[PDB]
Amino acid sequence: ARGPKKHLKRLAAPHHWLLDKLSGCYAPRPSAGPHKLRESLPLIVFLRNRLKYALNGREVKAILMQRHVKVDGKVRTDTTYPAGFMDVITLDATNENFRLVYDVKGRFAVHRITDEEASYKLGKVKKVQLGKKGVPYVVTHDGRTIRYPDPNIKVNDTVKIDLASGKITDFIKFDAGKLVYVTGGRNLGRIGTIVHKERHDGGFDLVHIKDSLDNTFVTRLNNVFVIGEQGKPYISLPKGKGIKLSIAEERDRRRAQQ
Amino acid sequence: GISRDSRHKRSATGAKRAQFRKKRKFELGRQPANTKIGAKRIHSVRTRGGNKKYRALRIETGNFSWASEGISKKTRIAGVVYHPSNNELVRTNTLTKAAIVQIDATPFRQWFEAHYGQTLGKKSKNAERKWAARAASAKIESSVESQFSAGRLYACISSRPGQSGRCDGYILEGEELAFYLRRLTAK
Amino acid sequence: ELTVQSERAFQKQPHIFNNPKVKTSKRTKRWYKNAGLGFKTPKTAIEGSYIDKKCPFTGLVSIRGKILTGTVVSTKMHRTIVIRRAYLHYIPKYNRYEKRHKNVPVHVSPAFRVQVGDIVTVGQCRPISKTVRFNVVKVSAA
Amino acid sequence: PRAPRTYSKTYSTPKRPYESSRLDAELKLAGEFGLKNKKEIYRISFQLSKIRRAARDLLTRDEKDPKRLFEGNALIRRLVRVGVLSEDKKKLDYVLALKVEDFLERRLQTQVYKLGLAKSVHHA
RNA sequence: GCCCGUCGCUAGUACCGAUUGAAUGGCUUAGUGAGGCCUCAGGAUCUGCUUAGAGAAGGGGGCAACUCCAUCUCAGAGCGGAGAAUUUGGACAAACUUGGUCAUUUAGAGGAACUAAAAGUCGUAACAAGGUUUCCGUAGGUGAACCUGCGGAAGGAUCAUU
RNA sequence: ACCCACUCGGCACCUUACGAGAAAUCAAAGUCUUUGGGUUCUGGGGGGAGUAUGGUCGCAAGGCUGAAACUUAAAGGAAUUG
RNA sequence: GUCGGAUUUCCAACGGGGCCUUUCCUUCUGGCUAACCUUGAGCUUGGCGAACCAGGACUUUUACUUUGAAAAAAUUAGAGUGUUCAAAGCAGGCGUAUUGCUCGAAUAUAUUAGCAUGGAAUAAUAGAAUAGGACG
RNA sequence: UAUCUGGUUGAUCCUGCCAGUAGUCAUAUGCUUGUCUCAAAGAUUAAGCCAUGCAUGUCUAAGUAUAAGCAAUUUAUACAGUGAAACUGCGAAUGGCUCAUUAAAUCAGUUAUCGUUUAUUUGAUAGUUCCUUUACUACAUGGUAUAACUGUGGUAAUUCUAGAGCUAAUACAUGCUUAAAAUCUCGACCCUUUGGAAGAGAUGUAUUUAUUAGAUAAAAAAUCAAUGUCUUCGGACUCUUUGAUGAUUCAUAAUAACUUUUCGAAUCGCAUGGCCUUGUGCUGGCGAUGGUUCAUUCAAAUUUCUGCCCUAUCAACUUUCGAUGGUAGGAUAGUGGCCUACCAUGGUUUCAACGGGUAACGGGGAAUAAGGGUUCGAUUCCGGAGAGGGAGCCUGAGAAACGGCUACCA
RNA sequence: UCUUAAGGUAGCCAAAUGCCUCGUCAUCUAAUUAGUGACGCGCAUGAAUGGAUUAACGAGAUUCCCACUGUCCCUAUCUAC
Repeated sequence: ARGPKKHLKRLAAPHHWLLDKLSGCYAPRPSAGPHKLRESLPLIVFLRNRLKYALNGREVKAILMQRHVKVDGKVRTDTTYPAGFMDVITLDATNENFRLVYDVKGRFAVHRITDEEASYKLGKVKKVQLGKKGVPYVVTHDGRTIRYPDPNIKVNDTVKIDLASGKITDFIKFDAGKLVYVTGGRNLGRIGTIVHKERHDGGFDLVHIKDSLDNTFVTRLNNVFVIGEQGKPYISLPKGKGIKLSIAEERDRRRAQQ
Repeated sequence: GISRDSRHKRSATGAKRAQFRKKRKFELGRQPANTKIGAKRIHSVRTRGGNKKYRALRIETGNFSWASEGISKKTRIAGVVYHPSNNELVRTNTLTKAAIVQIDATPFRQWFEAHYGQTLGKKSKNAERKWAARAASAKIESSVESQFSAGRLYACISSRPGQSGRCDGYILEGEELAFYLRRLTAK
Repeated sequence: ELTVQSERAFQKQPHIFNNPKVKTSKRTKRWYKNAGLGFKTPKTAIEGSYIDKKCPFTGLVSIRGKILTGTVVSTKMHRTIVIRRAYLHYIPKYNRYEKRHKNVPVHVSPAFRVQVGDIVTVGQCRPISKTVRFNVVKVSAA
Repeated sequence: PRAPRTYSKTYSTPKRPYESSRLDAELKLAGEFGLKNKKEIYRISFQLSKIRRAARDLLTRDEKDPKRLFEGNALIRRLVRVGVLSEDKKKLDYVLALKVEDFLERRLQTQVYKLGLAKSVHHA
């Protein structure tokens, strides 16, 4: 390779970005950031082909350098800034916040909500360990680390970050009967009230997740992300509620209520 | 251009691999240390990602730890006497990891007299009570006592002079010292 | 091999030390570990005199990755053996199988005594040598 | 480099070129449905073969399969939208047995002539 | 009637072939062996160092033989120190001769092998019991097909004897 | 020793064979387009040609292995008509 | 009984799960005090364990079945969509002609090895032989 | 769209090929120069050679200014406009091209790092140094030339330079300014003894030790080497710390020491409104530069399990001292015969090793499709190799880099 | 057809045997009456007056190549008698 990869082409970019194969040969490559290369949505493409607010790369970059938008409470004037799942980006113009959530079909859906949901967000703990000077800490999916966590937080948990302070207001653990969000694989964007788990000592645990339609499926432990307790959510569910309806029923429901 | 890959190496079946790739910067190797005694010349060599390596040459003084007494002092190496890898190393008097050397140990002797204060061979009240409390534990072994009387402790330098630039080591205790002195006596 | 201290160097587990100044019970100190994945450390490894720094029970190697099973075919090489895995390859055109055997060398701890014909399970570890990449974890041929 | 742009063929030359029956029948149909060339019947037969093969590989699968139901419903919806088949027949026999003549006697070129606002297919 | 083989004519193809010849010959227990790199060295040049030995009254001085204090300037030498030029041992290692088949044959004199041969010369070898039944294995001889001697076969000219 | 019956095992054939095969013909050459009991060896139009630069065995004669260039639209099998 | 389909009393073919037939689905014990010996006035608050999990042995080898990671994305199969059709592409919309949203961008073992639970017919493979045998 | 037909004979039935037929995101060629549409395009032979011109440079409110440039200066007696050149920082290791080499080598799927990566990362900094020290000593905070410039010269000459003199840091050996608690090494009181409060001081972050906490299966009574908070020295003695996966010597914290010393704004813009103990003192908010640290990320590196074409006209292959393994060392960012010192004859193989050929880069994939298949994949995306053939290297986080260098060779 | 007893078979050859002859072709060299290979109407080869071949051997006779050298270009100098 002789070095790191600095370019990305269309048809070689992840599917959920929804880039047309014409009108160019290269894709907006996200540089180092809080989220993975594949499981993230760059700000430029997000502004371009999801809101249609801007129609040019030059106009998008000018918007970014004029400090008219900000991410997670920070301006972050990066022309290809990557913002992935559970990312909050508020807009001072009309003060509308967009949460980058996953739709039922498996693409980066955008949810427009108000200032309270802009302030409060959710994160998934990746690992919990002890740093230098006997300081314990955690790792989140977006890198939003909080120092000195409460000792109950273990791996595969979820926390609420106020985006302003460094204190975890709410924490939700991992057990049977919890509202979850599968982020990975073919079930991208499904809520299925986790039932049980097969550990399979040695790694690669499996979790049985069943939607309200009693559609039960399985997923890797690395893909499930608990988002709240049964009933009420911690964050607003996207349109479709993550059901993944059968093909005949979905098609005739589109035909009826088109 | 010291290579480190297995591509130049013949396969497990005895076949000779063809030249697939030109050797890269990654799998490079460098010349050994061959650290001598006296007049330290530590050379810094840049490695991948920075991480300056310290190639020790002509090392003078090293830090040695007494495992039994729980102390470590900086003493001068008299010279290497045994090396399990190569006798040529002993002959040239070079310093490598896990090498059996002799040291002055006069820091160690002074620390022993300050700690226990027990007459060997053959003054405040606080010092008296402290020596009495630390007493009844000066029974290390006859071999160690005789070596201290001779004035040159047996040590194993077990650091990496070619990586860190220091010949840190530990004093030979018990079975280790017995085995190594047995090898020294055996032909 | 026959004796613990045959080599001109001294064989010991690193960073474990027994004080010769003190005289308590169980004077010598040896360190073991659980290999993981439900494999039991045998009494020979627990209270043996060997060191075998490259063993997965008292040495400084770790077992993680793949787990294989095979019958050993040679033992004349020291402190390690080669197991034989007689799988079968399927080809689609003729819709049947063929016997293909793969010989993979595996390190064996002195905790196990292995002869030809023994069925042995091995676990993947870090590259131990030029050819050896697996470590013997259990033998089931008495 | 430029991303690829796909292209496809639409007509199939028949396996044997000289049939005194096939050539004659295709000449009758081209003349009586106003078709300037033979590649047009070739491509219409290509589409007919495509839809017939889709129907065949749909029918080869067992009943009540959701994939079968969806594919059959979509094919029936498209065929009703184009209108070559009566909208009160769901036995799929007509769509599988659809012939080139029946397919061609529904496209707009025959429709204008039969409605009489052109008085000739060539004039249209 | 079909038909076989030498021999003559033409053309093409491949093979053998003296010539110890000419496609990474990949590596010699090989020898030379640049160049870079690590290194056993005297560090030829340099910045800040002690005015003590030099011409000095002075600021302090019983302005009568002694001093913190640099300057227009040179001394008998010790550090913070890259290190050039060079140089000793190495370890990589370009490129010049060599016990190796090739995955073209070349220039190959010559050596009547083969298929096409054109309406060729010499005799019928086979096809009928083809006028000596044919054919196979082996051996020998002769212009040519062939002939003969031995073992067999019927794909024979005998499924058949009392 | 012979005859009359039953055999077990091995050498042969004519029913317009319902079986198979192009046909001669076949108790197997049947149980093979209604195609699968288990295996080994051999062939892919006729020549060149059983001819190899080669490799092995043989004292030799020769044996085993064994092409290609090139050429050809036929070569051949089984009846049926003189 | 309601054509762009559904039963609360069922003669039947059935994917299937437990009951006992020398056969406890294979365990010595607990977390939520577990579908039940327990029980003022027809609503039954500790004996027989597993519906979510651990300390103690075998989860003994191989060839199939739904899944998951996912078999990159393209490219093929290919829902929807006036590029005027079609190749294509994921485009494309106006009623309160001046303050909405999106129908979408799919359900397809895509030379096929490796991991996880229930299914063990088929073909091998080892269990107790001049008992180093199982039970305490 | 699961199809055939012509050709041996006077004639017939046959195995059998030669043809005919239909396709090619398969080419070339000959005849046609009429029109919307994106557009394949020197790959086959020659990864053969290149004349020419281009393809890598770079700025903001926020690194250094004065080509002897521009005009307002009116807030500057030091400026916050423009600021070409040059220094510093970063990039140039991306991209684009080709397929030469390469047959378990790449590559595909799937793994491992508890065997290692990390410019700008990135989420934030880290009250620990006034080292002959309660006073060599600036912290309202140090020193020099290397550049452009003022002129001088060298050859036909090169993105050539010798020069004498001015000037800057994210430059250098330096360097320090900000508390405060607790523990630890010694110590003027006892012709004794369950005491240290004064003092000399050490305890941030890299390398070696060695241990403690780095513990859960499971509970009943005597003992001692000496009393340890304290009822009545019959002794109640408990609250005493204890983090995930299956697993590590794991991430960690401490203990005398090793550091030859790498370090914790001796950088700059933008807002500057409060109080007087008058200093421009005390204070007031944001923005590119950093850390010897991790809080995953873009990246590299080896690595596990299976799978690759034709050949026996290739049955044995693997070594002066690597040829499989063991111990130790060296080197590497670490694993490892990767390289050295010391044993056996160890490893592969008819289940095809080894050797040879490839008109071989490997995949997604391309052409017909009843099925099973047979060919192709240089080429629009991924991975690998190269940038005349070889090698060896500096800078750099990352190159065996060639639109970087060194040396030898068409 | 003449003709003998038979008319030189297998082999080999400008051979130590070929007059013409320094035969002809190829190769070896810059150049070759030399050497080797090949061709044979062979003045006048040829089969125990033995034919052909042949590993090893040879103070046997020719050719070429490498190394090496005063054989030579082109001679010079030294020692002993």
